[PDB]
Amino acid sequence: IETPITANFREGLNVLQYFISTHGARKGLADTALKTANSGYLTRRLVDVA
Amino acid sequence: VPLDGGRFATSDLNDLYRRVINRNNRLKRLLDLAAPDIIVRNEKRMLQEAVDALLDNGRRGRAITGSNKRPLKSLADMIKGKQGRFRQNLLGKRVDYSGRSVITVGPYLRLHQCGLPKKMALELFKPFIYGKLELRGLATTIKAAKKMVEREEAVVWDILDEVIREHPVLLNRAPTLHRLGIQAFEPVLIEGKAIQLHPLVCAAYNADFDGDQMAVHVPLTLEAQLEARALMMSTNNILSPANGEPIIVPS
Amino acid sequence: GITKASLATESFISAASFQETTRVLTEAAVAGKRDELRGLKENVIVGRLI
Amino acid sequence: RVLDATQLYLGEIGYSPLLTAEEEVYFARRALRGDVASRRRMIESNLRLVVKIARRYGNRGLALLDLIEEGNLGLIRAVEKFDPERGFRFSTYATWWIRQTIERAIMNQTRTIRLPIHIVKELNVYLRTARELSHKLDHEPSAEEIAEQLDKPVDDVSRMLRLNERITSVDTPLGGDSEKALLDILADEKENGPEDTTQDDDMKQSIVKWLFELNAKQREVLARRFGLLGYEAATLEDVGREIGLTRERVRQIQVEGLRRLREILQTQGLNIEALFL
Amino acid sequence: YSYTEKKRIRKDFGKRPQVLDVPYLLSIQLDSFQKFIEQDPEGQYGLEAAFRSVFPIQSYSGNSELQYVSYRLGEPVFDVQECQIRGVTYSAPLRVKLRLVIYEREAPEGTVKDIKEQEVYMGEIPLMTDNGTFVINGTERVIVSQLHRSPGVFFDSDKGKTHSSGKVLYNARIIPYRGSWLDFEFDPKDNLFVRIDRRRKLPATIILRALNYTTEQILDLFFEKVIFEIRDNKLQMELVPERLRGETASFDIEANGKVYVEKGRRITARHIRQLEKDDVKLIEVPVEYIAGKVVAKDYIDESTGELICAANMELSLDLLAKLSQSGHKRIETLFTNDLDHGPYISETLRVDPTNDRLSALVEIYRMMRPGEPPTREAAESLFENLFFSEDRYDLSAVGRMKFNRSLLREEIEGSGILSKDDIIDVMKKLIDIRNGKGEVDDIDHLGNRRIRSVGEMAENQFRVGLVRVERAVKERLSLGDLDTLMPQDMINAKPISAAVKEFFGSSQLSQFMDQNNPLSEITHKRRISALGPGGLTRERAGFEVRDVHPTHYGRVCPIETPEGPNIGLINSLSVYAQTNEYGFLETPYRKVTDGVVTDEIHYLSAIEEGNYVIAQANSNLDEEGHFVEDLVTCRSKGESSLFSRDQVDYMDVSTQQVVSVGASLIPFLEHDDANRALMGANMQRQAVPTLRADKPLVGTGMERAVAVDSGVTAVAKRGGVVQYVDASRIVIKVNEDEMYPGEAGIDIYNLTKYTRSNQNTCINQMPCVSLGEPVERGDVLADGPSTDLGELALGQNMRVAFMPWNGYNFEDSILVSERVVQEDRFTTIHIQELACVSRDTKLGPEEITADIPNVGEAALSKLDESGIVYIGAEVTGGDILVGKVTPKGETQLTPEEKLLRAIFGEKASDVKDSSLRVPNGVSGTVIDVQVFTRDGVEKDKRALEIEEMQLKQAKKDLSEELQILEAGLFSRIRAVLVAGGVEAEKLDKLPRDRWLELGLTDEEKQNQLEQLAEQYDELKHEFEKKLEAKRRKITQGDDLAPGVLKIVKVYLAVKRRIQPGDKMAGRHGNKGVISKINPIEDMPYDENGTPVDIVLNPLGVPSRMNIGQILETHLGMAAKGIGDKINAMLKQQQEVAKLREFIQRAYDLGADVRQKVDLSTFSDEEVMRLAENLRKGMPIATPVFDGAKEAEIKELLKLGDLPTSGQIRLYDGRTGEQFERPVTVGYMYMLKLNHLVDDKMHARSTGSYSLVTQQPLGGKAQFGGQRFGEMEVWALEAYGAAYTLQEMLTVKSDDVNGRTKMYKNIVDGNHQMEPGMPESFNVLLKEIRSLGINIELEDE
DNA sequence: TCCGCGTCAGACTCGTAGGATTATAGCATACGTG
DNA sequence: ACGTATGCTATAATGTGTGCAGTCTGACGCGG
Ligand SMILES: [Mg+2]
Repeated sequence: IETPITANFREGLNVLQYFISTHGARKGLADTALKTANSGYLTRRLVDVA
Repeated sequence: VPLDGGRFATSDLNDLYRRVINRNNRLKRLLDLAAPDIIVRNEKRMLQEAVDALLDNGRRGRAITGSNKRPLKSLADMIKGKQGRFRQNLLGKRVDYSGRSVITVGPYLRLHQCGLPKKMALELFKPFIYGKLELRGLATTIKAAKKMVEREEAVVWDILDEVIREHPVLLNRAPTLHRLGIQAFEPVLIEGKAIQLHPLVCAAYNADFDGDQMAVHVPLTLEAQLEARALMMSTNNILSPANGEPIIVPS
Repeated sequence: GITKASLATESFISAASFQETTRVLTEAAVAGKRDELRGLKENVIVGRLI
Repeated sequence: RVLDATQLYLGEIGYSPLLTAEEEVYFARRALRGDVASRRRMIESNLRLVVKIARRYGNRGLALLDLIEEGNLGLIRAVEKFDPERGFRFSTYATWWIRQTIERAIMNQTRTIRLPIHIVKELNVYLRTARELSHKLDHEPSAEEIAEQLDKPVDDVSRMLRLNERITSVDTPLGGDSEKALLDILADEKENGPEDTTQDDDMKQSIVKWLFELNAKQREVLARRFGLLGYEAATLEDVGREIGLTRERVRQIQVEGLRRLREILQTQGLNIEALFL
Repeated sequence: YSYTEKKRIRKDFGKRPQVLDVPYLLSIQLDSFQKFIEQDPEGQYGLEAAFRSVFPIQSYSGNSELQYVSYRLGEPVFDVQECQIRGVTYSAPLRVKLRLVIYEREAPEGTVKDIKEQEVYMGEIPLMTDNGTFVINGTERVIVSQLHRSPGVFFDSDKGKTHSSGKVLYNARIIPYRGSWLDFEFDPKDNLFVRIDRRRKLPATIILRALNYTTEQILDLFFEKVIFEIRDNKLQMELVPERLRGETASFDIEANGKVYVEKGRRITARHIRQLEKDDVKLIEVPVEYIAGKVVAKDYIDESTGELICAANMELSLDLLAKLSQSGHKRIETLFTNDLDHGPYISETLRVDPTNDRLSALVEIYRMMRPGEPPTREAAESLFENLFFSEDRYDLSAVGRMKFNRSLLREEIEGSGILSKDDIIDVMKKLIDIRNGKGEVDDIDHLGNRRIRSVGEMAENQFRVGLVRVERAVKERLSLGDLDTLMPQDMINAKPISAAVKEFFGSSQLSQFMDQNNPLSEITHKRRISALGPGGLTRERAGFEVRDVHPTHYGRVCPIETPEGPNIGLINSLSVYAQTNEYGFLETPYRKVTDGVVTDEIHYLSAIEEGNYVIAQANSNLDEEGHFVEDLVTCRSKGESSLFSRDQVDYMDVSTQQVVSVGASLIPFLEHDDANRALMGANMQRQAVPTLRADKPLVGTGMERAVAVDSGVTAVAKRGGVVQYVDASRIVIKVNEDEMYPGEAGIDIYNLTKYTRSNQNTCINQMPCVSLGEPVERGDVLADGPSTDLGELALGQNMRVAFMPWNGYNFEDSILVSERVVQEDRFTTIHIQELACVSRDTKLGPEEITADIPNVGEAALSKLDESGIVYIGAEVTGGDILVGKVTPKGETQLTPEEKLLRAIFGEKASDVKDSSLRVPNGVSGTVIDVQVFTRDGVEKDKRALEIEEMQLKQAKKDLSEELQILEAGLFSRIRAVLVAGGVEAEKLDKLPRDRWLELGLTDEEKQNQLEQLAEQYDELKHEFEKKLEAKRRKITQGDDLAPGVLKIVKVYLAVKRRIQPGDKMAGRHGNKGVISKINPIEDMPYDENGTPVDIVLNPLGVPSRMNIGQILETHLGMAAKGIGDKINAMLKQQQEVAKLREFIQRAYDLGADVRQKVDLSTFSDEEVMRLAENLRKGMPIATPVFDGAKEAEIKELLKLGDLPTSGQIRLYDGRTGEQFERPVTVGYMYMLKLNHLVDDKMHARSTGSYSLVTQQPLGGKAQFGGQRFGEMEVWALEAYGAAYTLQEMLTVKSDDVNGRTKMYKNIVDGNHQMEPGMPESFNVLLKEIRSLGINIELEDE
């Protein structure tokens, strides 16, 4: 986004500043669940050969 | 096998078997009649469809769906992949002398110690109570020792407390990433349904006291008691195998 | 590659325990191969000493 | 081209005779007197009729390919026993056979637990009576409500409904989510775990020591009777086969062994303690 | 302001006056199912639609037919009360009128031959409560609204199917409501293809040929025309100046008089206006230019009659000369352009191997039914059946609407079937996008994600019932006799009943209501999912779906979704969000008229949101006028920037519309990271209601709205005075203005008393009103399990202090005082339901008597003679609740048992044992027991004692109904009689049974006395049949499963206390396990002495970035500071005027406080009942984003004579010496999550074993050992610990020899390894042998 | 032998929750065991 | 005798279809 978030957590986010924070928040936590399987599957792959 | 509810239950193999036998016997019947070949052809195609569906259902064509519109589990399926015998019922096993529970902090414990609930360790060390009981002469037989434990009488706590001393227990946290995902400690009986874990080794498990559960396992054999104290004890496991660096570090 | 190096070991038990289990067994059946057990997966399966 | 077993057969019937009234009679007259080729034709010809009859008897028990095979066997028994001399058509006579042979073969291979026709035939009338009632009662009929309209037994209706009770496969997922089936829950009946195995082993070993600790002539007519040490569980009168050869003295010695053993259970700390069990 | 509000007012720090008041939160669920049953006369909706759609059904011959007339709902067999208890669906009879009409065959259509007509039952439909729940088999269950791809048309493009080419291949796809799919797609060579059902790929001109389109017509539809005239000798060509645009002059371009562009030169916009103003129409051209151009229409030699050149063939020099001398000096060719008007259909026809219409229907038929030899009718029937039959295909209203507005059409509402026009129009816009104009739609836009609530889904499932009946009707009609066969003999009631119960049970959307909290009920009914049937899958689910889309604004909550693999798909609905009449979502918006922000509101669709520019609610209104500032921060087109005043068209109504219900309850959400905010709103739903409902000191205001709309409380239907207060029920007398003149006017509210929840927790309704209190219409009369004066009370607030404590708050670990445990405030209730089943085994029937073999008098002490435990009897694990005995078969009494049964005698008779005993570990109090018996075998004596109560309690309860209803009915007549014949005591001499005897003069009030007289009799006669229904349903034998004879259901009531292991959290996602319940001696305490309740870790804050909890703490402390001042004045017993000044000074402090509550309006008595509730602490409301800021909180802290900082001087309890420096202390509203340790901990030594794997079972549910998976295994392999693993592969798991052998060795003391080889492997051997593979164990 | 497109293989690890189907006629001798 | 199983009916009828269609990266295996 061309316009970033000016406020902080002490000052309080406005309504959009939170809406904007969501986009990054949900996708960061989506890659906590889904991307772990590729990395956990790597553990499996490595082990069998070694 | 029959359910408690008067219902029965059968595996999908029995169902797939009945498809094979029916069609095979119907072919015997049609070869008795010397039927025209066009029909014999269908019967042979059918027979193959049933056999191929029995060995590996979902492969040649549509897998034969059953009652709940789902596909029948074939033979190959019980040897196939995660859900097969290998990964699920052979390399992976549910195990006796095992319990799990919410963990909480143990800031009083030393490194080689961990809080173990009494009623947990009670059930866990059940055959060790019956054993030390016959030695003292408090139990003449084992169903006598069984009732002694059940009544939870005062003097049974003191025997349980006797066997547990100088006895390590394995503490596992999911998921088991590296070897340090299991470490052994000397159980300390505590009144309460919560396990109490040492803060410094929290790093190895990645165990956050935000509602984590840890599986307990009792090493039965003397070799397992030595292995747990020698290899898997928390004091003998300091540095990470990945990097020659201490994972046991305050935070 | 890892996925391939696991299926290459003379131990077919170690290979089927991994993946491609439908293929491993058929190739091992036709060859008539006998696994004399060296790996860990092999002896953990049978429940013997590692 | 075509690699569906369904469409292949359905192709081959689509290229088969479609017989006229006098044609049917010509072939059929020779078919009874065994023309070989004739019996093959009438059959080949009316496979198309079997398919249209299995189109209405589908989605109920077995697949469409299983109804056609057993429907073909009805057309064959119809050809083994048709009357060409009669002025009535064949398509009419063969339909009675193809509808029967299908219904019968479904009644057998539909249920896992084999249900003979007798129990089944009746079940249907109980179920078809439930239809009538359901529409006018607007309430699915009870075992009683079905019994009151037929004026038949209560347990009959109920026991016939017990055989209708259908199955869940052991390998069926739970909660519409591949997580665990019923086999990963359902316990094993036969084998009770070590605790129950060692119960009997320890209980019996203590008994062996109790017999050796008791009188030698008191545990010789007690364990040999109940079949504890001996090989067969005999009775008071049958212990005479061993060495006792008595009826009164066997009964006094049996009870004398039990009286001294009842004091052995009061002193060890059981008696009323092991009486609850 | 109201009375129930006068008792306790919440100080509101809002500064954005609510123009729109929060709607009923359970709007969707109730309105949706309301449509389904709604018998609309014409505008078919729900069932009425389902019948008109399928019906009328006619035989396969078409001589007889069944026609739908009308349907109806009978009142429920068992009401909610009964249904919840017995355990069968709360459903209503479906009676539909059918009409069997039969025609004459040789005659034309003898319609009037036998018009048979009758009414028929088919299936019982589960009804919806007033809570928006379905009672299925005695479980209030909720059906979640689905979110699916909206039918119509959709343009997509895999931005690189083959990154080999890396070409953006564009594709179109027609998605119907019912029917086959229709896709169009390009390829590396830009050849248009069509793939019905995404099956085979077929050239896209084959479908057009099937719609009867000659090669010529096809070209004429898509491509434009280029005219070529051969005049005398010079070849000439028509030029629209705007054609050789952005191309190169391959030849010398010269006109009537002028050379414009030179060979090999780009024709610019200048050259185009040069030619266009000169009015150029014709240009002479070379013959080498046509070589490459495609001829359009066919050209036969006028002379011979043969095609010189067929349509769509690339011309050459020799073909053109053959055409010039044939006698055609007017040629038509294609306007091909590699840049704009692209030649696709042209190159596609060259691939297209078909010929005419009839041949095009062949390859279409050879695709879908390959192998069957095709005929004229089979090929035609199939294609016509796909997208062109009223039966197979249906776009629906939404389908045709989205389909039309996607093609920028003329119609909103049109035909369910695809017309020829539609298909080609779709191919056209696909080709438009390919050219450059037109944008593809994106699926994540909610304009393409439609919402389908229960009612629409219930409609769909009800159709399949009708479809499955259609089969049985047609086949029975044709061959069956016409006359004899009745219409109900052909109908079946099971296929409809089974197909609907399939939905109300097996479906992923039909799941058990999460009712462990009012917030859980209301947020779970407002759940919306993309999963289950006709949706998506974790296996299939991508990322961009899950991601928050700027359409969500105002419609869906950005922070409300599980953090599990089902993360982005599941989502709660926004606060003020509502469904579009067609299906999409829509959000309220304040219209701006000529700059003036008008109070008129418009719910803008997902589509029209993008159009207008929308100001934010942060923007300031000028108190009826316009935006105070010239520049306003607004948003549109899915982006955000500043705009001028006149440019603003709309504005966000409230500041809470972005978020959901779950999130609207979090105070200071504005100071909380979205990641922790999500977890906080997710755990707030898991908050088990406490023993004593404690109101939240630090709320948002939404509290009351949730508690009331959840339908868990009992709110007043009509205002008036509470005639009677009771723990079980409430009786209210209605005021004259509201009360109807017909009836008596006395409402009855029998409050739900303590009974179970779906999560095994308490459900109570306590009266929140005093005896004889004046109550206004729509006021909360009784509070729920988690509500307090109507406001939501999920958990409890307490004095908290942020600081470490000897590591007892290490990683978010919690240190709670014993004083919290002493007040039993976080102590919870758990109503557990257990059952005892008497079955019919092969050996014989079971019964229920006190006679149980092998038992202590101690066990049968709490039981009665019948064999059921007394009401109020405390029970513990091992004690038997209900005595049961089953038949014992041929039993092999082992020699050691025959001797033991002969010594201690007690020769037990042919009978077994299976009594229902308290599960090992549970202990509570039996609060009630219910007995269900089949209609037959004689009853238990306890079952008769319970019938005694139900009856005699119902006789009393109905006596009380007719009694108080009488008193309210004569109370009216008494007032009517005075009007006219005024006589007080003389009228009240004789009894009240002779009052209908007295009358009045010819008057309206004489007609009133007749109404009340015959209505008194109406209730008097009604009372008997009300008694009949009660009496019968108590005598009625309750229908049970086959095999079952009778059942006894016990209700326990466990009181679990908080303890180490219990998981608690705030509402800012701040999790934690209680590690230690500190002694009151050891708890830190302020200079003044009162101790702290919980000690939290300050490190669970920076990393987390959820500063809302600290603000919750500070305000909570300020709020309490004010309660502590009010508490002191009420203790000191001061004055009404002194409290008035201070409390007025408290309510009015904020900058622009929303509520301006004057206390000069409040009477003295009304002030003191208010202050008495304010003393625990002044409840404060901090709207989600319009909450309080530091200036306001620190100003409130000065009123409370609290520190500005919020940090207090704390002293260590252990010691007494002060801590080295101040610590934040305040009141944080924390919660007790359902994850309690008593429900967690498990232990096993040896127990059950699996059926084939022969390893132990799984879970504490079945008493199973923990799984040691392969990952757990590799850990021991790494250690080197070999036995520890082999021990966990064999003796602890399968090894049947090992497990029992090892057990015996441990009790001997000899912990000795004795392996053999797991059964699960011995299984794998035979399993591979069963697959026809020789797998034997080759020895040494 | 190379290119296109068909099938076929994987997708971290442990804890907990609860529910239900349709229908196969109708009647008379043929085949198996106390 | 009781339970199960086998057997026949005679208007004419003669070729099925059914049901989820945002998975995806990566890897071969048959033709063309
Ligand atoms: Mg955690």
